[PDB]
Amino acid sequence: ERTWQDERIYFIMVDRFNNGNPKNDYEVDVHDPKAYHGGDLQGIIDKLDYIKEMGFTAIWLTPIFANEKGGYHGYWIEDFYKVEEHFGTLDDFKRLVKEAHKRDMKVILDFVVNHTGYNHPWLNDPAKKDWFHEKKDIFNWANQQEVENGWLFGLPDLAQENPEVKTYLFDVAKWWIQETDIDGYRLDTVKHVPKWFWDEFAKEVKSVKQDFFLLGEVWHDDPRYVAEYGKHGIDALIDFPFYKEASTIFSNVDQSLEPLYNVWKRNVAFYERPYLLGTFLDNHDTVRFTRLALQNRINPVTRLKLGLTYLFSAPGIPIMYYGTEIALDGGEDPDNRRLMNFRTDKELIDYVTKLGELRAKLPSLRRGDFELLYEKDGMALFKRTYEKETTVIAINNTSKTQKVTLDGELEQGKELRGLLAGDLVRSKDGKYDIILDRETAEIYVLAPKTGL
Ligand SMILES: [Ca+2]
Ligand SMILES: [Ca+2]
Ligand SMILES: [Ca+2]
Ligand SMILES: [Ca+2]
Repeated sequence: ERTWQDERIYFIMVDRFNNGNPKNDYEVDVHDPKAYHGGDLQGIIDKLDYIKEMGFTAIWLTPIFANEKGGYHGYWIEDFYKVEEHFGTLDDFKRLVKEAHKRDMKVILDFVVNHTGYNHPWLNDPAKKDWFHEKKDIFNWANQQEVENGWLFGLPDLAQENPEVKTYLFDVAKWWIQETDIDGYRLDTVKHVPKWFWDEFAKEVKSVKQDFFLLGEVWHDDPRYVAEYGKHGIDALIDFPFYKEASTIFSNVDQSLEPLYNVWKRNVAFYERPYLLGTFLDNHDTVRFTRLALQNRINPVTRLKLGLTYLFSAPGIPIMYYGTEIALDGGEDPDNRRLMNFRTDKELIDYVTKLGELRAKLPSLRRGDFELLYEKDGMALFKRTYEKETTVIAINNTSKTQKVTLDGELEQGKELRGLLAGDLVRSKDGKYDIILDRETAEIYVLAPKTGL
């Protein structure tokens, strides 16, 4: 039976994904990178089969709550109880969950507790002036109390210390769960809100749906700092240490994959739940991974194949940003948030589809241990075992044909059947001679010998 370790997440910025209703396009302007561009909830419903067909088992939507002007991303909330008018109606959103659930797919909403939009009405309500912390910037980022109390980017910082604010937040969190049947929240700006609040928050949402899933965003590349949050009722965290390594390493050839395995060992070290760490190559707050490839003047398609191979075969919960499967280019926000294009070449859509199939099929990729057998200068071999399954992930991130002989690391007299590109490596005298041509990848299941 299904666990969050088994999940593959397709991540969507609602506005930037699929304009499925042309009639809710209010002052949409696709030529202003800070306006609404037209994507909506109808948009997403129409693309459920496309998403599911790729092997994705869950969708994370950027926030859907009514936002003030310029809130095309959803993070400057104006009304916690209202669906953003450009996206749809509440009904449209209930139908979306229904449509995902029909497809066996889970729905995660982005959910914000830290702050309101800049022009939220409460800012004017005299009864609510103690709803907000004193307006101050964050200066010492090493002062965690300052980080929790400051107004990030000048965003009205909610005061969770006030029981009225806390209650309001729990009541909205519980409400969307009881009203729409979502499966989880991706928690924005986790690090700007105090830990004691997450414990209570955690208690409050799971009191309403027992398996309610929480994926927290703690923006930091120190797993020691990120891992603490996991101790406060948050089931999974976004793995920025993974991202920082994966992004850099897979965007150019002849770079060692070894740092990624140390991110693993450190995840085992520091987190209670090392498999429930959301892994990615990019997201809506980062430069597009394709732009890192373009910067290094190297073909982004071949970069993406290697990266996504590792993403889909390593521990954690893969989170592919909409667009990755078309080599969508994009610099810094907002330029990383381009309209999805559905009429491009399908090479990476089919490659991703194979990957998600293999991660579905091969419970060693969702649940197995994770061993580094070999790493030189980008040529890497990993091994993963689960019950009677043993899998071997080979990624040649080097500019040369590589041959690596395994000799005791696998049980002798079998063969490795390459399930990603059709390779075959037969034990010959205990040894497996793994040969990969430059910048290719393979995923092998270890299996009984065959022949003519
Ligand atoms: Ca629309
Ligand atoms: Ca609005
Ligand atoms: Ca705060
Ligand atoms: Ca080495």
